[PDB]
Amino acid sequence: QTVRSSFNNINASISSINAYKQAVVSAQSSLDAMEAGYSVGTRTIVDVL
Amino acid sequence: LLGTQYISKQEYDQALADAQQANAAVTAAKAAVETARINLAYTKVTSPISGRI
Repeated sequence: QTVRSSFNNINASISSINAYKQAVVSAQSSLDAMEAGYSVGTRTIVDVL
Repeated sequence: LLGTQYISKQEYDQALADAQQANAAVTAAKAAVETARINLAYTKVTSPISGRI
């Protein structure tokens, strides 16, 4: 079991990063989306925060 | 809120436009009011001269 226990974990663990790593990218431009939108002032700064 | 947090410079500008926008409308109604009035109190005398009627 333990053999199959973590061996799954790590892999699913792998899937974790790949999601959030993208997800970071998701927020990443998401941040960037803000700053520009705030830079141009189309939007508030609070959002950027 | 200008320069402050929520004001959202563009979104602000929308409003300032609006106040810019409606006042001109106010320009019109006044012009209209000005119009209609000059119709009303227009009645009647006197023409552009004074003297024996």
